[PDB]
Amino acid sequence: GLFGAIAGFIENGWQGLIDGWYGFRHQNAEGTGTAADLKSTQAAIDQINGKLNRLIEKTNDKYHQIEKEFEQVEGRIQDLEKYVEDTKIDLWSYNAELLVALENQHTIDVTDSEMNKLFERVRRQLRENAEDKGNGCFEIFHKCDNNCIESIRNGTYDHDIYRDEAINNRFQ
Amino acid sequence: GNPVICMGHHAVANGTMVKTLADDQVEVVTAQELVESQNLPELCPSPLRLVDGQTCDIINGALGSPGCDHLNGAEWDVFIERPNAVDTCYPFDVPEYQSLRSILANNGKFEFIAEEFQWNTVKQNGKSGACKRANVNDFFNRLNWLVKSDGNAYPLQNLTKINNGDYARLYIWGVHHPSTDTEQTNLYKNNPGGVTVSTKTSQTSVVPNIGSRPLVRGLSGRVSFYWTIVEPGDLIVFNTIGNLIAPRGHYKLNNQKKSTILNTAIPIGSCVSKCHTDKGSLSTTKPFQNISRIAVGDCPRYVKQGSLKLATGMRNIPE
Ligand SMILES: *[C@@H]1O[C@H](CO)[C@@H](O)[C@H](O)[C@H]1NC(C)=O
Ligand SMILES: *[C@@H]1O[C@H](CO)[C@@H](O)[C@H](O)[C@H]1NC(C)=O
Repeated sequence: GLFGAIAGFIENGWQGLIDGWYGFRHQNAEGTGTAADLKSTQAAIDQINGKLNRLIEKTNDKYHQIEKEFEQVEGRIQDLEKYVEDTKIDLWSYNAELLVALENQHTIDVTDSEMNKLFERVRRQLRENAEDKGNGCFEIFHKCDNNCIESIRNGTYDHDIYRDEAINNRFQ
Repeated sequence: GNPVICMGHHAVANGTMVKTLADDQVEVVTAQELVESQNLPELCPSPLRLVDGQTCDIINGALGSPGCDHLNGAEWDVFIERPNAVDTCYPFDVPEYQSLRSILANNGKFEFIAEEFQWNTVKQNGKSGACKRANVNDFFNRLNWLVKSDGNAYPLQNLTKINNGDYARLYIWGVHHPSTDTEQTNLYKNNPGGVTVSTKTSQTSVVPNIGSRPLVRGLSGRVSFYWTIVEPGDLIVFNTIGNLIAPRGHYKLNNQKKSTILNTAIPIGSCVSKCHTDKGSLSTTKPFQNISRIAVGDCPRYVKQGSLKLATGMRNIPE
């Protein structure tokens, strides 16, 4: 996709992540953990269901039309009836082909996008306390126990708490 | 400085392939088929009013052929016309056949209104051994075979019906074609015959045509059926010097005609669906269908493709 996160600098997805589309995987002194991120997951799901709803109902409520099957050829009038219908079918098939290609292109960019927005959000929370390792991971330059990790995940992490420790670990 | 936090996304073991503008096989975590390619093996009698012609096609139902009695009074959204319907009456044709069939189908009902036509001296209710109704010689119960008087007299017919109602009327009449000059005279005496039906704004003149024709259920003769529409304020004149298959009355026409006809052998079942194809009803929320261009009701749009998958998830990159 356009942002180069999914199938990009994030090498692969996590089969273990079963209660969300996006999430956090960490390692600290006391262990490891994987948790879903609700906000980014919901943002992607909302946009895709939005597409589904606009799609799964326009309306084509048709009754009396024209004859479309013929036993024997009749000439001029039958040629036109056949040609009208054949023309209609090709145009609608074309619409259907293009719609799905456009929708799918966009859906892939949307989800790549939401992955990148989450990465950028966490990046901004961390400020000067962490460095991008290049694969969707931050190296955190201070001790960060399970409550610290959770504070990052729920958006209450306060970088000023750890900044002196982090700066000292980064640059010396 | 050494703890690590990684941001990522889900994956599954095996996803679904979809198309984009650039790639025709991209694997995504979930996808949704947009082309309905399965139909029910029956037609749903609900929510649309379906009327089964059974052994009668809609033209024979309008004419009142034997066995077509169940169609009297019948009202429909969609008339289901069976491919194995069969003529059970006097061999006929309609010169503008599809146009009459279209009008009947679209009108959506068989509401017949009886009128008495005071035919001077000619005999009425002429019947035929080709139109048996329980072995009794009979005829189209919406038509009246007029022949000679027994005193060998078929004089000029001249009766008018005025439409002063609040609905347009459909009159279906016919012209009989004998196979030799003899029959012409043993039926209508005069030779040639002829019928001329007119309105204030229209008119139609028919010459009967006499000659050898193939045998259709034991006969060489034919009837040619015609129709006239009489608006409110208009009226209709029947003139005959022979060969008129006169009408018994007129069909009621709805001002707004919203119905149609579906020709298929598919049985009528118990399901609920507002979309019917000649292959059966569709029960679906998909926007497209590849089952048949012949489709009636509230339907997905017909397309050529057998499958079109919409991505409903991100790219699938497992491990
Ligand atoms: C009957 O025909 C005569 C001429 O043959 C015409 O003058 C008359 O108006 C017609 N009347 C009706 C009721 O058709
Ligand atoms: C409709 O598509 C299916 C595959 O989804 C295919 O098997 C079937 O033959 C198609 N029907 C027609 C009439 O092309």
